[PDB]
Formats: sequence, structure tokens, C-alpha cells
Amino acid sequence: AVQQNKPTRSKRGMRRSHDALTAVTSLSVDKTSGEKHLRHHITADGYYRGRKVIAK
Amino acid sequence: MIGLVGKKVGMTRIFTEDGVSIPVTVIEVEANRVTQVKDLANDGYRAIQVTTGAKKANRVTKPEAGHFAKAGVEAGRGLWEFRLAEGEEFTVGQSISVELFADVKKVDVTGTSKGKGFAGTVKRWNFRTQDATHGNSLSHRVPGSIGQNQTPGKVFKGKKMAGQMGNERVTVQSLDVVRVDAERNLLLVKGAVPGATGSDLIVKPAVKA
Amino acid sequence: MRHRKSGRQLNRNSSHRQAMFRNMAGSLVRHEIIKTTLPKAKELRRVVEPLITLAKTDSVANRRLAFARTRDNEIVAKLFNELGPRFASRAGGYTRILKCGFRAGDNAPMAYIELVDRSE
Amino acid sequence: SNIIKQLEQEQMKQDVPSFRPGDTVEVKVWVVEGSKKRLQAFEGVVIAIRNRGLHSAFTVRKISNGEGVERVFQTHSPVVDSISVKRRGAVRKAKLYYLRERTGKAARIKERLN
Amino acid sequence: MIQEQTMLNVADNSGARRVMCIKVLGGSHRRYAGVGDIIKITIKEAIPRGKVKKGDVLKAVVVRTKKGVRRPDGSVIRFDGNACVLLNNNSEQPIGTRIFGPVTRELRSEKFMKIISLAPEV
RNA sequence: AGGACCGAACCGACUAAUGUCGAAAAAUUAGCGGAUGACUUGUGGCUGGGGGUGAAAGGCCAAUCAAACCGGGAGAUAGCU
RNA sequence: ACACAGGUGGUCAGGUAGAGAAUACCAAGGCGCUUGAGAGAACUCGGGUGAAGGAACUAGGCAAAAUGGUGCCGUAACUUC
RNA sequence: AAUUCCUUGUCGGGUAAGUUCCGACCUGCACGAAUGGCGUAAUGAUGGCCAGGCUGUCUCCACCCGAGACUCAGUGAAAU
RNA sequence: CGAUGUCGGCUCAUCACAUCCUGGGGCUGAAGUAGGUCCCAAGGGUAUGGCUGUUCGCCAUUUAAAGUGGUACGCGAGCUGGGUUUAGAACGUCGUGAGACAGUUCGGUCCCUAUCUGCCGUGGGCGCUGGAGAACUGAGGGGGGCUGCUCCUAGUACGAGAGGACCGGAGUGGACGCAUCACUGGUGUUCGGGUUGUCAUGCCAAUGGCACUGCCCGGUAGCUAAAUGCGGAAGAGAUAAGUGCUGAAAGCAUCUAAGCACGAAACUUGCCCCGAGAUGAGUUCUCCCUGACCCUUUAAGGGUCCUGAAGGAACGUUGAAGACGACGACGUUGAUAGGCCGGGUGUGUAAGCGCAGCGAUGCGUUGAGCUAACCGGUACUAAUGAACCGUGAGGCUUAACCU
Repeated sequence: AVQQNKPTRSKRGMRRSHDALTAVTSLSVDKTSGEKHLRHHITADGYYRGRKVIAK
Repeated sequence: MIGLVGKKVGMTRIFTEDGVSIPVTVIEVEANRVTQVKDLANDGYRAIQVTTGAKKANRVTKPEAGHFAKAGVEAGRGLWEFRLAEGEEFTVGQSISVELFADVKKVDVTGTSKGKGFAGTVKRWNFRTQDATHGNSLSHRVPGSIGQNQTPGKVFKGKKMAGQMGNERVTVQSLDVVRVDAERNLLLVKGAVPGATGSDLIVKPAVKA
Repeated sequence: MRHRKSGRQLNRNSSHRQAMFRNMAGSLVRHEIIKTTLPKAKELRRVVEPLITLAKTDSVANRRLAFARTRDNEIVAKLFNELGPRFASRAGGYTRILKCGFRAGDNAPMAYIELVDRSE
Repeated sequence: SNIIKQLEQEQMKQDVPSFRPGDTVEVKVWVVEGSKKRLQAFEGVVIAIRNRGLHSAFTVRKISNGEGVERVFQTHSPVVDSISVKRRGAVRKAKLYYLRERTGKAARIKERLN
Repeated sequence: MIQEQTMLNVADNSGARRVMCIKVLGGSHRRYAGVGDIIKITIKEAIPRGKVKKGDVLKAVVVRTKKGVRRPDGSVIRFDGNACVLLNNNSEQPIGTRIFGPVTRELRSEKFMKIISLAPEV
């Protein structure tokens, strides 16, 4: 219930060769402020679809 | 003979007058329009491709809508296959309805069952279940030995370990067709039919007479 | 198997499932917006909304059916008179859901649930 | 549904009486012995009724010759010839399954007499 | 439905107060008996001047079961006590001739036709 | 009255499972016994290695006991690895 | 060895149901276990259920389940009484 | 017999049927009267057996409430 | 011997014919019914118990049959430790003794988070030579092959009689599987009612929190079994053991050397799921795009500008889809979810009031109120408008046919 011969580096990253990540690739902008915010979230300053709804 | 396609819309009972309670199944058979007839001179074998139901405008794509466009038929929800029995003849665009199955007595209904999930071996292959309180510890439901000792030295291929149970395609046979109603387009056949109340079915006449 | 069952279990025992929603819907009325996770606030809707249909249909009795529920004397007083004929007009759905980012700690995607209100 | 429900109402019979739980109905069933198509009846206590329209049935318990048979009848089937209440009982529970556990005097109900 | 080891009672008056099921006939590993099934029993308790006693391997046929018989329409027939009626070992044609408690219609075949003669009901 | 009876604190340890790279260099949660006594316990002394204690297992003497533990003969002796 | 489900001896010892300090819930007085957020599969772990049956399971009724209290009525072979 | 090779000894009760068992035959492989003999109601966190009550232990398990198993992020070993 | 865990009970099985049963055939001291032995045949099936530490063994009762043998006398990085095989103890026995026993009795830790083959599955990269779509053929590879019992044929045929049939038809059962919830049930710590002791909201009333859901009786959707429909061929090809016809060689006799025929559950088909990563990567109907411009070792080229198609994916509400993904549905050119409305169903007479009554509580309004998921409608909020990835008619060689 343990290893029996040492895995190499070449068998190591080939388990990691699916372990990459995918960042965002979209990042829409605001109708009023034109600020970068996540798709279907709200802005850092608080807009969504041309509506200030943070109440800040 | 050709089969036909429609959804499955649940189970009910159909009461004969003597007192038998046949547990019946409803199948809603639309217009089944023929979309492309294939043949030996161009495909090595002959069959038909059927299309059924209504689908919206802004979903069917131009690689899909083009093969719909060659008939003059409407946007159906999928494309299945039925082999010609080398006698019967059809044309592109021709609708074939539930009154096809008027003189059949038995049909072979086939479709996709539910997805039972990643199910244990007690559940999936019906291994018989061991003891649970005699002093037994940490093997209450799990399968057990999966093969012989050193001299096989492997596992045989196909030894009944757990798998994601269900959702393949399951074919039931010798189903007595109960009622052939043409106006409400509902087909009634005896027994227990795979699928949910709404899934996809393939009902075709029985090879097993 | 979860075939057409309802509910979110949200790892918490079944006392802690409803009797948390006791308090958040007991908090949704007072200052009317909160900040909480997405899969809780998607479940807060289906409990705070039957406190509303009761509150647009006023009597002695269904005041007490919203006291047998959320158990706050000030919320039900804030119900039926501050909210009641404020949303007694149209058919249902007295909540807005606009998702609001991530926690600093643990990526628990927080969301805003707010009442369809506060034009101030 | 509406689709399958439309099939359900075209054998569902039109006027059955109302029985509650706790009543003492008489349900005469059809039975066939060889060639004869004859009637046999049941004189018991209705203690549960399960409503699903075409799928409705009810459990009527009679104390026969030494034991209490408990028989059900699917309410819209052609097996049942007639339904008639003898005396009505003022129960509180809606499906009395605890009347298999009392015999003699305690298994009486009351009369409703509303 | 009744399977092995079951302390069944007995509906006729042979001697059998309480009998026990041990080897359910008819099948190669049939576990389950019922609406007309033949089981093999012995008596555990008798009356003094009975035909039988405790300790005789006998063959019986079920009528009552506490789970109940399925009718072809969906009606169920639940009793509150199991019963089977004692027969010969091989010349079946029963020992006892007056039966307590009713039966169900599902025997009705050419071999047990005494039971409608000794039926009190149904 | 009583090494009576039932039973908590307190005493302990008969069964079952968890655990057994443990929460812990053998305990924990449900059940099991004495519980006014041949009991239980806190502080304070005495018994020291062929020696002690011991309702006796060779059990126990600082997480180690058919002869403790540290140092010293001593780099014992090693027909054997 | 550790911010460790393990041990450490006296004292104060509230209300109401209860024989009682056990238990069930609260005053006062302190805390929420120093990873959370989702998912709702096999799968162990701690469990509530249950059709007909009733030890056929099994080395073995170990484990589950069952009973259970204060009063009156009433109780044996044997017996050191 | 907690003393027994042949041995599951030979009978009887119990079970449908009993290498376990309960009362005995006496030919103790190889009991025996303070390395104690026999009987003994109480008593035992005792050994074997037995009916009742009882229940998913079983025939054959199926849902369910929860802590992990699994996903996303933070910290991050192990024998080997 | 710097470790290879040992009888046995589960669970899981799988292989071989020397076949226990089913099927085919020969022979008989084969009249019939039952048998017996010799072959052919491994497709499938292949008891529960009482007892025993159990394989081993007996009896009971089933069964169409309860075959045998291999896999460390199969299976502990799967379980139980009863068996002997630690130390405690005892009887007997042998020895003066310390103490030993194919001589029995009692008690006595079974650990390990899967790196690598292997296996039921399951996703990603990318390939198949322009790109995408959706659908299929079928090379190939599994599954699945069980078995009485009654009746008619006919109480016949064979037999003095008792008895008592083959191929052939029909129906109902057993066992394993495949689904399916429509009924019969169970489940339903979200439900509706009861209720025990307690605590609070100021108190009565009414409600809620705690107590293994506190303990309870019922219960929808779904999850499922004991519940109920289906499943094992019929038919075909080529062969066994055999049965052959017509004949040879050996003028005749002979089932064979030439040749033509039936003939089994086995061997390929038949039926069913997987299946073109079948790298030999294939057919099929198709949908999308036809600007400029230096260089060159003119190499199947790189380069910059301008664009970025059909579509895929991304994020989104989610799904009888689900481990995360994948796969399905929809995305305001709107019924995808939670809602609301209509209802179904469940539990069964809300609360308040009025009166009856000293009261606990009873009757009227009231088969009310309340209802999680289910069924049929409606946009009430939430499923942004974009950007992203992918492309600009698609290598060369060789005829058949067209300029």
C-alpha cells in the first residue's frame, strides 16, 4: 500500500498535464461606467446592465 | 417493417369490462415525416430517416436546417433511423402515422432508461449481501474478492465491478399493443416501458413472433 | 439518487436547514438587503416569498401563521403594513437576485438578495 | 396530466356515493364461477380511502367467521356492483389502520349523526 | 406469502393447533408459498383426542396468508392470520373435514374440490 | 445489623463497534459490575537490584522486568553475518 | 514532544416536573469546538424506519430489538429455613 | 465426567432429523476420600444446552437524517 | 527462515471433461414404464437445514439435478478467528523434579490513505490533411442461452392384466436476468394532526424552541422491493456420435476412396447493448468562407494590414442529467428554473367568535384551515447587448472525362 519504484519527472507532469487552469477569457464591460467586471456579476463600483444597484 | 418515434407520457390502467386491470402505457405518436430515404445504389443499403415534433426558430442551425430544407418539412427535434423491409416504399417528406400499427399485435419498444447513478455492486449486479453485525468490520456492502490468487495474476476483463448504472438504451420485447387510437395520436401498449414521462422512445414491430 | 426531489441540503442538519432560514428571512425585512453566498440566497427566496402572500392577504389569522413561522414580532409588524400593500399589486416574485463576487477567504460566491424596492 | 387524464375520464364512472373513513358500507362485487355471472357482497367497516381519481380504492374490514378479513376494491373498476352505507361513524383519523388491533367492543366506532 | 419456519395455524379440526413450515414444495429453490401452494409441515400442538399429535411430517395446502392474495383487478385480500389445511402425505384428500375461517377463490382446480364443499364462505 | 438489595458520584474494566501513519507510544461513544466497604482517595514517609513488593500472573519497581536504569571494566566475546 | 476527545484532589451547588445531585429545559454566569463554501452518488462511520416471516443467520441470539415505574392483588420445585 | 483411544460408544427424552445436551449401563485406554470424594439452594460482568418474548442478525434488503468520501480555494504530511 | 500468513465459513467467481441434470445416438437379458454401461457434448443450471471447528461424514425433507476436479488442497493489502499454533488455568497421564502430549475443557489485538500492472467505468489533448454539422453503415467485441407440471392427441400403441407412451400442440409455475411505478406495499428527521415534561414571546388563549424526528399515528413526488409486464426462441448454415442411399477398390458382399442427405442445448447466424482512435481512422445528405502585399534557402513558407464565417465554447437559470466534467433543454424572435394563480393530493372540523356547561371541553360557521417536491396556465424578479476561440475556396503525384 505504498509505491514500489520512484515515479520519474516524465510520469509526474503527465498527471499534471491536465492540471492547467483556464482564467476568464470574456470580461464584459459596463453600459454606463465602462469598467471591467465579471459577466453576470456587478462592478467594483456597483453597476449591472446600466443600473446602479449596490446602493453605495 | 419500419418503426416510429414519439415521447412516452407515463403509465395508467386500462379497464376491461370483465374485471382485468391491464397496467397500460401511453405513447404519443405524432406525424412521423420521412426526411431522407437511403438506398443501395448510393449507400449500400436502404433505410429511412424520420423526423418528428416541433422545434423553435432560433435554435436549429444552418447545417441542420439545410437537410430539413431539402424536403419542405418542418423543424423536428431529431433524426432517427428505421430500416425498410425491402418491400415497403416511401418518399421524402411523406408523413407516416400511428395507423401504421393497426394490425400489429406485438411491438418491440426500445429506449433509454433512467440514470440510476454510480451504483454499488449490491445494487448493480445483485451480489448477495454478507453479514453486518456478527463481529464483521468494514466490509458491510462492498463486493469482496475480485479474482483468484497468484496464478491468474490479473483480473479477467468484464468482472462486474460497479458502473454508472442506467441511461444506456434498453430494449424490451413482445409488448402486447393494447389500443391503437388515431385521433388523439396516442398509442397504448401493454406492460412496463423504459423511459421517463417525456423521454425519447423507439417503438418498432416485433421480429420475435 | 436525486430525481426531481426539491431542496438544498447545504451541509447542515434538518433543524439547522429551516431554523437558519428562520433567521435570514427574519433578517431580510429589516434593512432589506444582505450579503451572503449564492446557494443560500437562492434558497432564501422560496421561504421569504410565502411570508409575502400571507402579507398581502391580511387578517388576524395569517398574521399568526407568519408568527408560527419566522418568529419576530417586529418583522411581522414590518410585514402586512410596510411591505404588504407595497407588493399587494402584481403576481408574485418579490425578490431580486444579482450576484456579487467572491469572498476574501474561500471563494464562496456571494450574492445579493434584495426586495424589489428601495426607490429612495 | 391533460393528455393522459383525458383517457382517464372516459371509463371513470359518474356517480359513486361519498363515504368517509369510519363508515360501514356494503360493497357488492362481481364474480364468475364457470358460466354463472353472479353477485357477492361484503359487510364491513371502511377504514381507509386513497384518492387518485381513476386510481382510487378503499379498505373495508369485516369480521368473518373467526377472523377479520380486510379487503380493498379499486373504485372505478367493473368488478364492483353497488355501494351503500349502513351506518356512519364519527372517526377522527383519516386512515384507521389501528382497527386491526382492537376486537369486539373497542372496534365499534360510534354513530356520526352530524 | 409465507416461507419456512413459520408457526402457522391450521384452519380445520384435525388436531393441529400450531404447525411449522419447513420445505416448500414445487420448486427447485422456490422460497415462497401462497394462494394454492403446497407446503410440508409437522404439528407442534394437538388436542388430546385428535387424529394427530406432535411430531408427524405432513403435507398441507395454504389458503390464508397474512400478506394476501393478488386478485387480477388489483384487489388485495388481507386476513389477520395464516392458515393451511392438513392433508395426507400422498393421497391428499384431506384429513379434517370441518374448517374454521373462510378461504379465497384461488384454489379451484380439480384436486382440492373438497375445499369448496367444506368452505364456510367464498 | 449487614464485605444485604437496586442504583448516581466516585471505582473499575466484562461485551460490541470506531481507532489501530489513532484526537491518544491500548482510549472514545452506547451497554456491563462493587457502590457502608477483603472499599476509594489527597498530601507526607519506608522497601533498592539475587534485592523488594506481591489476595501469585513471573505480574510490577518512572510509558522497558524470567532480573531495573546511568556510568565503568571494555574496542567483552564473537568458529557467525 | 503539541493551543492534545486522555488524568488531578477539597468548596459553592438556583427554579419547576422527579424518591434523587441522574435525567428533561431554562435564571444567573460562560461558550459555539481556529479551515470554511458547495455537491447531494458508490462508500465506510453515528443512526430513525419497515411488507409476510421469526434465529431459517451464526462458532455462538455477540449485535440490534425487546422489558422497564411507584402502589394493591398474587407467586413454586428446593431449602442452610 | 472439566477425568475417555476405538468414539458421533450403546440405549431413553428432547428435534421432523441432534458429534452439542439431560437421566443412566459399567468394560474406568488411564476416577477416587484433605497433589480431597459425592450431593448442595442461594451466587457468578462463569462453561454447554433450552423453549417463550423479541427484533433487518438472516431469507433478499430498500429509502431516509446527518460527519467525512467528491468539487472550488487556503495550509499541507506519511511509510516508501 | 534481513517473512511466503496456515485448516475452515462467507462474498466473488472462473477454467477443464473423466457429464450429475437437459439435448442427440448405439446396444440390451431393449415387450411397455424404468433402468444399466459405452460413446458425442462444457451452452446453461448446479439445495435449505438438524449436527459438527467444518471441508469429511449421517439421517431428514426437497430436486429435472443437488457432478467432479484445477486455480498457494482458489480468493486476509476483502471480512469472521470457531479449528491448532503464545503466555493465564484445570483434569488425566508420564517424570523425583523443572515441566511435555494426533489427549480433551475454558479465556485469548487480524493493521496498511492504491504509486504501477489489472478491471467496471469515465472525462481532457489531439489525430483522421479546409472547417463545422447532425445522422449512420458495419469490421470487430460482449451479453443472453435454465427447467419441471397438467391437459389433448389416446386410457390409445406394447402387454393376459396391473399398468402405460415417443416427435407433436396448449396453458400455468420454479430460478436467474431486463426494465417499470399504474395498482399492492415500504420510505417520506421538509408534512398535517396528537401529545408528555419544560422554556420563552408581559399573562390567559394561541403558537414556536429542547428532549435518540422528543415520542407518536398516517402520508405526495420521487427511490425502490415482496408489487407486474417482458426475457431465454421459432427459423437458417456447416459439423459431431451416429443413420445413410448408390456403389468401388477386392466382378459379389461394404455408411466412402469420387460423390449426394438429414443430424445436438455445443461451432458461426437469429434476437439484444457497446462499436470507424475499424490509424485499413471509411460512406451519406450537406451548411460556411473566392482582399490586399515585400521577401525567398521560392521552402506544402514565414510576414504585416484588414478581418475574424457556419459553428464550438465561455458565462447564465437549470435538467427523471448527474461524483467534477461529459450528455440533454432553454437563453427575452422567452415557459429554463424559484414564484403566483387554477387544481390534484395529503392530513382531516384553522383561528376567532357564538352558545351549551361549575369545568375539563362539546356542537354551529366547518369536510374548514393548511400543504414539500407533482399536474395545467402567466414574465413577477432572475437567464446583459458584447468580447473570446476557430478562418480568408482548402499538398502533391496519376490516368480515366472535360478547356
